[PDB]
Amino acid sequence: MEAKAIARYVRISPRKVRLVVDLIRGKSLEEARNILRYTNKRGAYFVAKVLESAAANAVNNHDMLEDRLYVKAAYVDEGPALKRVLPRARGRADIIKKRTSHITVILGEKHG
Amino acid sequence: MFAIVKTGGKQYRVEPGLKLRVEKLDAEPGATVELPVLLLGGEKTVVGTPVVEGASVVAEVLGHGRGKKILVSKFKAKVQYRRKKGHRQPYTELLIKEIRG
Amino acid sequence: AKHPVPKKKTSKARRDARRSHHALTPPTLVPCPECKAMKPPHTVCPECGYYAGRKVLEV
Amino acid sequence: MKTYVPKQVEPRWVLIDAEGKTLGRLATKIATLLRGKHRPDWTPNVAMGDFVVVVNADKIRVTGKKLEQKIYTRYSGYPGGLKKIPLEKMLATHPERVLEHAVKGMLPKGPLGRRLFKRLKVYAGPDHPHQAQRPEKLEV
Amino acid sequence: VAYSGRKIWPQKHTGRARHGDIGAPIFVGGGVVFGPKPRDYSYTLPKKVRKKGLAMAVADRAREGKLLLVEAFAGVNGKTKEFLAWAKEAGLDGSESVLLVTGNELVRRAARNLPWVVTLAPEGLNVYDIVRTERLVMDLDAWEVFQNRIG
Amino acid sequence: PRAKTGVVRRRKHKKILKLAKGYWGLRSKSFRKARETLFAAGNYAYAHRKRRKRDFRRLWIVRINAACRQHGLNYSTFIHGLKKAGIEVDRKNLADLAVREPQVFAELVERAKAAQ
RNA sequence: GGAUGACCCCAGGCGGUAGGGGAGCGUUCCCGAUGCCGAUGAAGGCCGACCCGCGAGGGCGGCUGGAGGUAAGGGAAGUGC
RNA sequence: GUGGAGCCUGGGAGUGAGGGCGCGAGCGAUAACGUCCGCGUCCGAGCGCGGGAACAACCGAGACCGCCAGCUAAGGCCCCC
RNA sequence: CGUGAGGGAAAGGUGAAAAGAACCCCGGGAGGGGAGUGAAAUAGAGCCUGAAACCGUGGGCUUACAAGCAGUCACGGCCCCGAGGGGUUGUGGCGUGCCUAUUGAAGCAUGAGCCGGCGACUCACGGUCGUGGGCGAGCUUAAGCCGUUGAGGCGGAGGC
Ligand SMILES: [Mg+2]
Ligand SMILES: [Mg+2]
Ligand SMILES: [Mg+2]
Ligand SMILES: [Mg+2]
Ligand SMILES: [Mg+2]
Ligand SMILES: [Mg+2]
Ligand SMILES: [Mg+2]
Ligand SMILES: [Mg+2]
Ligand SMILES: [Mg+2]
Ligand SMILES: [Mg+2]
Ligand SMILES: [Mg+2]
Ligand SMILES: [Mg+2]
Ligand SMILES: [Mg+2]
Ligand SMILES: [Mg+2]
Ligand SMILES: [Mg+2]
Ligand SMILES: [Mg+2]
Ligand SMILES: [Mg+2]
Ligand SMILES: [Mg+2]
Ligand SMILES: [Mg+2]
Ligand SMILES: [Mg+2]
Ligand SMILES: [Mg+2]
Ligand SMILES: [Mg+2]
Ligand SMILES: [Mg+2]
Ligand SMILES: [Mg+2]
Ligand SMILES: [Mg+2]
Ligand SMILES: [Mg+2]
Ligand SMILES: [Mg+2]
Ligand SMILES: [Mg+2]
Ligand SMILES: [Mg+2]
Ligand SMILES: [Mg+2]
Ligand SMILES: [Mg+2]
Ligand SMILES: [Mg+2]
Ligand SMILES: [Mg+2]
Ligand SMILES: [Mg+2]
Ligand SMILES: [Mg+2]
Ligand SMILES: [Mg+2]
Ligand SMILES: [Mg+2]
Ligand SMILES: [Mg+2]
Ligand SMILES: [Mg+2]
Ligand SMILES: [Mg+2]
Ligand SMILES: [Mg+2]
Ligand SMILES: [Mg+2]
Ligand SMILES: [Mg+2]
Ligand SMILES: [Mg+2]
Ligand SMILES: [Mg+2]
Ligand SMILES: [Mg+2]
Ligand SMILES: [Mg+2]
Ligand SMILES: [Mg+2]
Ligand SMILES: [Mg+2]
Ligand SMILES: [Mg+2]
Ligand SMILES: [Mg+2]
Ligand SMILES: [Mg+2]
Ligand SMILES: [Mg+2]
Ligand SMILES: [Mg+2]
Ligand SMILES: [Mg+2]
Ligand SMILES: [Mg+2]
Ligand SMILES: [Mg+2]
Ligand SMILES: [Mg+2]
Ligand SMILES: [Mg+2]
Ligand SMILES: [Mg+2]
Ligand SMILES: [Mg+2]
Ligand SMILES: [Mg+2]
Ligand SMILES: [Mg+2]
Ligand SMILES: [Mg+2]
Ligand SMILES: [Mg+2]
Ligand SMILES: [Mg+2]
Ligand SMILES: [Mg+2]
Ligand SMILES: [Mg+2]
Ligand SMILES: [Mg+2]
Ligand SMILES: [Mg+2]
Ligand SMILES: [Mg+2]
Ligand SMILES: [Mg+2]
Ligand SMILES: [Mg+2]
Ligand SMILES: [Mg+2]
Ligand SMILES: [Mg+2]
Ligand SMILES: [Mg+2]
Ligand SMILES: [Mg+2]
Ligand SMILES: [Mg+2]
Ligand SMILES: [Mg+2]
Ligand SMILES: [Mg+2]
Ligand SMILES: [Mg+2]
Ligand SMILES: [Mg+2]
Ligand SMILES: [Mg+2]
Ligand SMILES: [Mg+2]
Ligand SMILES: [Mg+2]
Ligand SMILES: [Mg+2]
Ligand SMILES: [Mg+2]
Ligand SMILES: [Mg+2]
Ligand SMILES: [Mg+2]
Ligand SMILES: [Mg+2]
Ligand SMILES: [Mg+2]
Ligand SMILES: [Mg+2]
Ligand SMILES: [Mg+2]
Ligand SMILES: [Mg+2]
Ligand SMILES: [Mg+2]
Ligand SMILES: [Mg+2]
Ligand SMILES: [Mg+2]
Ligand SMILES: [Mg+2]
Ligand SMILES: [Mg+2]
Ligand SMILES: [Mg+2]
Ligand SMILES: [Mg+2]
Ligand SMILES: [Mg+2]
Ligand SMILES: [Mg+2]
Ligand SMILES: [Mg+2]
Ligand SMILES: [Mg+2]
Ligand SMILES: [Mg+2]
Ligand SMILES: [Mg+2]
Ligand SMILES: [Mg+2]
Ligand SMILES: [Mg+2]
Ligand SMILES: [Mg+2]
Ligand SMILES: [Mg+2]
Ligand SMILES: [Mg+2]
Ligand SMILES: [Mg+2]
Ligand SMILES: [Mg+2]
Ligand SMILES: [Mg+2]
Ligand SMILES: [Mg+2]
Ligand SMILES: [Mg+2]
Ligand SMILES: [Mg+2]
Ligand SMILES: [Mg+2]
Ligand SMILES: [Mg+2]
Ligand SMILES: [Mg+2]
Ligand SMILES: [Mg+2]
Ligand SMILES: [Mg+2]
Ligand SMILES: [Mg+2]
Ligand SMILES: [Mg+2]
Ligand SMILES: [Mg+2]
Ligand SMILES: [Mg+2]
Ligand SMILES: [Mg+2]
Ligand SMILES: [Mg+2]
Ligand SMILES: [Mg+2]
Ligand SMILES: [Mg+2]
Ligand SMILES: [Mg+2]
Ligand SMILES: [Mg+2]
Ligand SMILES: [Mg+2]
Ligand SMILES: [Mg+2]
Ligand SMILES: [Mg+2]
Ligand SMILES: [Mg+2]
Ligand SMILES: [Mg+2]
Ligand SMILES: [Mg+2]
Ligand SMILES: [Mg+2]
Ligand SMILES: [Mg+2]
Ligand SMILES: [Mg+2]
Ligand SMILES: [Mg+2]
Ligand SMILES: [Mg+2]
Ligand SMILES: [Mg+2]
Ligand SMILES: [Mg+2]
Ligand SMILES: [Mg+2]
Ligand SMILES: [Mg+2]
Ligand SMILES: [Mg+2]
Ligand SMILES: [Mg+2]
Ligand SMILES: [Mg+2]
Ligand SMILES: [Mg+2]
Ligand SMILES: [Mg+2]
Ligand SMILES: [Mg+2]
Ligand SMILES: [Mg+2]
Ligand SMILES: [Mg+2]
Ligand SMILES: [Mg+2]
Ligand SMILES: [Mg+2]
Ligand SMILES: [Mg+2]
Ligand SMILES: [Mg+2]
Ligand SMILES: [Mg+2]
Ligand SMILES: [Mg+2]
Ligand SMILES: [Mg+2]
Ligand SMILES: [Mg+2]
Ligand SMILES: [Mg+2]
Ligand SMILES: [Mg+2]
Ligand SMILES: [Mg+2]
Ligand SMILES: [Mg+2]
Ligand SMILES: [Mg+2]
Ligand SMILES: [Mg+2]
Ligand SMILES: [Zn+2]
Repeated sequence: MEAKAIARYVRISPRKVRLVVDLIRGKSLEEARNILRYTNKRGAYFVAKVLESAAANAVNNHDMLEDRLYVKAAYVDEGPALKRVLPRARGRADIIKKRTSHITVILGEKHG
Repeated sequence: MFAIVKTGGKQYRVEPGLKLRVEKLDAEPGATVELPVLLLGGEKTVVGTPVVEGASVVAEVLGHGRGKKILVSKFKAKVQYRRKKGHRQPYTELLIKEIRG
Repeated sequence: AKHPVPKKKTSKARRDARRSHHALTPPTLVPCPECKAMKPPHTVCPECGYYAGRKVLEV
Repeated sequence: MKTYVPKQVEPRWVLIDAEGKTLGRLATKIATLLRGKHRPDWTPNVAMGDFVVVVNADKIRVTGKKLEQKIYTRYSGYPGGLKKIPLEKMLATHPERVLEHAVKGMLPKGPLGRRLFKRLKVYAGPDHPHQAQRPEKLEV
Repeated sequence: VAYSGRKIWPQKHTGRARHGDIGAPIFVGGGVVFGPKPRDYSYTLPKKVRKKGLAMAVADRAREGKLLLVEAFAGVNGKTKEFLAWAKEAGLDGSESVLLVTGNELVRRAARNLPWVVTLAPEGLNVYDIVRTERLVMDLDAWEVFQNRIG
Repeated sequence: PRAKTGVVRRRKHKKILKLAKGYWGLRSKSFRKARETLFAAGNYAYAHRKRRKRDFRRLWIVRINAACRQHGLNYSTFIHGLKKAGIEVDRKNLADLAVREPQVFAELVERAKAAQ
């Protein structure tokens, strides 16, 4: 049995969040909660919301138990980029990509 | 008992019970052929000079086939020369029946 | 200067090998001896306001 | 019929008294033994030669004026860093290096040849520590 | 094409490839090289060939037994079921396609809607239609004009 | 009528790409690099099936030579003696004999010394 | 040889840039077609260590797809990166 | 002397920057990886193969495909090989 | 975009039907998870198909004494599907990218970041040869006219 949550179109760059996601892959729900809580990265606010949402789904829709939950899989895919103009010297216009993430957390139960 | 036989410009060490692919022989599937013997070894040793007069190896042809395709490709740089050929070498499958020493 | 510039595109292999040092180390945490909540060592506990066995702070 | 390939074999240890032998003419034989080419099941992509122990390397011989004129060479990578050390001096300081260096150049370059060279065990003076191996003495 | 003739950017020193106008066929949106233009595919095939051709085609059906001449068409007075009756009686069950040639308008109307029937006036007899169909059926009056045309 | 590229080019590229399975980086990933890699690959294969014929015979010879010297002669002598004796067993076979069948190999050695 | 490009047999030629010549493959469209294949699944996509072909290619199978496709023989080109 | 010989009529070209080497000269300095002719060759187009450490034109030799068979060529046969 | 004359884009498709997802759950929201609709929901509106480059998670094999146009030939190890095949690659052998231009390029000479799509020998009229047919001291019609409405015929002026 598995419970999942996907946060789509989060306005933060995939490479930045993955770094935070990698910190909790395989951890117990409790450990992951601590880690995010004292991870000094913006990404942590977002991963924490997907975790907690998956956890809720586990308990409320899928008949799993909070105390047995662990991050079975987590990954960050890239959404569509926001393209923005960054004006440079000499008439040049650069294009900044303000990138976008779809964050997935999947919880399982660590039985016995 | 083993024999060293010669078929298809090539030489093989055969023992009875052996299946062997050789160059294509002109003999119906199910036929039986006599291969020449160049050397017999095992219990007794007899040495052809080059073949041994009395001996022959008896083979039943199980069938004839085509080898898995080998692509033969040719390329020369800077000259737009390219060639691609598919090659399947024909062969015969033999079961080695007996060594008539 | 004369505007140096990459000579070849970096391979996926190379790029990712540069990143072999990029993994975050998780926050170091110890239990608060008063309320058992996990926290950074050497900090006043933000769950209960306790540090050095006493109440330091309203939380 | 495919050509025979040997399964792993137990390597044979061998012992050679270098005393009075001609450096180069000994080295070629040591090389053959290390490649394993005296063996009828020689296979070029596995180490399956002998381990070779040599003793009395300090008593190797050399013809002509080579003790004075043969120069060994080492490059450090630094400006002016080419050291030239002559046979005489090399024998007087690291005698086992003379045979070692000659055999090394007669082994293949590559991962295997490097490994083959580790199977050579050269000693100045009559003794060696490979008693446990009970190396078979060879006249060559 | 609709674009202007301005050279889009200077010949040299831009770091880009040289171009002229964006109508050039090398641009998405540009013109097409050697595309089709309005055309006349017709040509005057020799008259004798058409003639010899007509005749051979009718000849070919004749040699097969598939050419049938008829005097008149019974009761066919412009109704499909009428032609259908007559046809059955004439050996045309509709298992074989028929090029029906007659000047009787009343007969063409009756037969035209049948999937297996192509109708023509005799002035229209032509080899594609004969060759497209399995059986050739003609009025004598039709057969008469065809004989005058292959003369 | 118009005949747009359509389906045709993707299909040629997949063909080549599929042959390039296994190659490093863009060599299995980019049609262009794959195709380059393949030109080289086909020529090597051709060249190398030629030299496999040589690679093996060199091996047979090193093996025969080892087996000869156990009986006190060299490869060159052994081959001349075989010739003179009229023995035509080839080196692929002489080699299998030398390893799998020492008694037979010995006898051929004998005929070879004797034949000179 | 047999009569005819049916296939067998013997022999010989077969490195190639510019370039000449020959034979084919595939794309879009037309006749074939008021037909035929098709929801028991069109085209298209993704796989395949299978079959045919020297090759370009063509089959066949599984998955995807969900409404089209189109033979033998011919015809015509916005036809192959 | 039956050869991818020759000759005749016609269709289609491409080429009209060559280069190394050997021999014969001129020019140059009995210089040049020089230059300019002649006869030949090879590379060009044989940057396919063996030898020459490596190397278009030096030596060996003209690659239709396959073989875990045999004989040689130049060059080699102490080890690398 | 340009003072202006003037330049001048991109951008189509849920489903048969909105039945366009009530209500609950996490969340500030966005987003998701259930529930529900539908033949189908990786048809959920950022909607048919959904290739490729590109980014990731999971697994098999492999890699920290090794020298490399990245392959190829050989053998052996491991993993997989079941005298065989497939994947992987340790060691050994061999090995100077593609295209262009050149006497000659791996060349330290040009061009190309990669991928998809667009992208260059045609058409008319005349000519010249060849070729498939028709007629042959003859061959052939043009414009037009009649017919048809994807039907053909007439038309001899004229041309060779
Ligand atoms: Mg931190
Ligand atoms: Mg909860
Ligand atoms: Mg400004
Ligand atoms: Mg950029
Ligand atoms: Mg950017
Ligand atoms: Mg065969
Ligand atoms: Mg074979
Ligand atoms: Mg090239
Ligand atoms: Mg090359
Ligand atoms: Mg080229
Ligand atoms: Mg060239
Ligand atoms: Mg080429
Ligand atoms: Mg400067
Ligand atoms: Mg600088
Ligand atoms: Mg400055
Ligand atoms: Mg700079
Ligand atoms: Mg640079
Ligand atoms: Mg990259
Ligand atoms: Mg990666
Ligand atoms: Mg790097
Ligand atoms: Mg504590
Ligand atoms: Mg020895
Ligand atoms: Mg070898
Ligand atoms: Mg020392
Ligand atoms: Mg080497
Ligand atoms: Mg305009
Ligand atoms: Mg215009
Ligand atoms: Mg306009
Ligand atoms: Mg203009
Ligand atoms: Mg203008
Ligand atoms: Mg202008
Ligand atoms: Mg310029
Ligand atoms: Mg640039
Ligand atoms: Mg440009
Ligand atoms: Mg540019
Ligand atoms: Mg320009
Ligand atoms: Mg232009
Ligand atoms: Mg212009
Ligand atoms: Mg324009
Ligand atoms: Mg247009
Ligand atoms: Mg347009
Ligand atoms: Mg165009
Ligand atoms: Mg044009
Ligand atoms: Mg144009
Ligand atoms: Mg045109
Ligand atoms: Mg018109
Ligand atoms: Mg025309
Ligand atoms: Mg006309
Ligand atoms: Mg009808
Ligand atoms: Mg019909
Ligand atoms: Mg179309
Ligand atoms: Mg195109
Ligand atoms: Mg297209
Ligand atoms: Mg395509
Ligand atoms: Mg292509
Ligand atoms: Mg495709
Ligand atoms: Mg294709
Ligand atoms: Mg690989
Ligand atoms: Mg790759
Ligand atoms: Mg890559
Ligand atoms: Mg890729
Ligand atoms: Mg290829
Ligand atoms: Mg080959
Ligand atoms: Mg070769
Ligand atoms: Mg000896
Ligand atoms: Mg001989
Ligand atoms: Mg022999
Ligand atoms: Mg040719
Ligand atoms: Mg021809
Ligand atoms: Mg042609
Ligand atoms: Mg066909
Ligand atoms: Mg095509
Ligand atoms: Mg075609
Ligand atoms: Mg059309
Ligand atoms: Mg129709
Ligand atoms: Mg239809
Ligand atoms: Mg049906
Ligand atoms: Mg259905
Ligand atoms: Mg289906
Ligand atoms: Mg199609
Ligand atoms: Mg289509
Ligand atoms: Mg296919
Ligand atoms: Mg399909
Ligand atoms: Mg329809
Ligand atoms: Mg069709
Ligand atoms: Mg057709
Ligand atoms: Mg037709
Ligand atoms: Mg075009
Ligand atoms: Mg002739
Ligand atoms: Mg000729
Ligand atoms: Mg000629
Ligand atoms: Mg032409
Ligand atoms: Mg010209
Ligand atoms: Mg020219
Ligand atoms: Mg000129
Ligand atoms: Mg000139
Ligand atoms: Mg010149
Ligand atoms: Mg010349
Ligand atoms: Mg000249
Ligand atoms: Mg030179
Ligand atoms: Mg000359
Ligand atoms: Mg001379
Ligand atoms: Mg001279
Ligand atoms: Mg002169
Ligand atoms: Mg001088
Ligand atoms: Mg010169
Ligand atoms: Mg000179
Ligand atoms: Mg001179
Ligand atoms: Mg010359
Ligand atoms: Mg040239
Ligand atoms: Mg040559
Ligand atoms: Mg030549
Ligand atoms: Mg070449
Ligand atoms: Mg050479
Ligand atoms: Mg060489
Ligand atoms: Mg060499
Ligand atoms: Mg050469
Ligand atoms: Mg030839
Ligand atoms: Mg020999
Ligand atoms: Mg010689
Ligand atoms: Mg040598
Ligand atoms: Mg060495
Ligand atoms: Mg202005
Ligand atoms: Mg304005
Ligand atoms: Mg303008
Ligand atoms: Mg545009
Ligand atoms: Mg719709
Ligand atoms: Mg609609
Ligand atoms: Mg429907
Ligand atoms: Mg809320
Ligand atoms: Mg919502
Ligand atoms: Mg959720
Ligand atoms: Mg929902
Ligand atoms: Mg339902
Ligand atoms: Mg259904
Ligand atoms: Mg789907
Ligand atoms: Mg769908
Ligand atoms: Mg989209
Ligand atoms: Mg649809
Ligand atoms: Mg879609
Ligand atoms: Mg999609
Ligand atoms: Mg994809
Ligand atoms: Mg992975
Ligand atoms: Mg080392
Ligand atoms: Mg290692
Ligand atoms: Mg290798
Ligand atoms: Mg081997
Ligand atoms: Mg395997
Ligand atoms: Mg393997
Ligand atoms: Mg080479
Ligand atoms: Mg290279
Ligand atoms: Mg080179
Ligand atoms: Mg290319
Ligand atoms: Mg270029
Ligand atoms: Mg140039
Ligand atoms: Mg130049
Ligand atoms: Mg130049
Ligand atoms: Mg290079
Ligand atoms: Mg370079
Ligand atoms: Mg330059
Ligand atoms: Mg370059
Ligand atoms: Mg230039
Ligand atoms: Mg660029
Ligand atoms: Mg790329
Ligand atoms: Mg493209
Ligand atoms: Mg033309
Ligand atoms: Mg013409
Ligand atoms: Mg004509
Ligand atoms: Mg005519
Ligand atoms: Mg005229
Ligand atoms: Zn506390």
